[PDB]
Amino acid sequence: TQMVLRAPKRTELAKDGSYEKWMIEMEVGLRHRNPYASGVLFTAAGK
Amino acid sequence: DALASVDGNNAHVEGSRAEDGEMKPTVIKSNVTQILRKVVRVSDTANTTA
Repeated sequence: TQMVLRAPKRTELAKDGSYEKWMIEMEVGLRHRNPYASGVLFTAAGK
Repeated sequence: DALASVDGNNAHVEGSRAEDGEMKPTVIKSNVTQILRKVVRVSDTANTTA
């Protein structure tokens, strides 16, 4: 799954000037169940 | 247009503000037109010939 903490919200802030500088914040993490439930294969060469 | 180059090094830290990056502008291309022409001429006698 995908854990989301802070989607971009809109509130009355002190936006002044004319630079129009904007920012987009987003805090995300990842969750996985039963570590041995998924498999990985690293392609590599022999010894 | 072409999106910016993904980097994967996005590890920004908490803070009301943060750093800024670069942005690529839109590119413009142009092509020219060519004129194709074919001239023809034939005498009236030859045009009437069967």
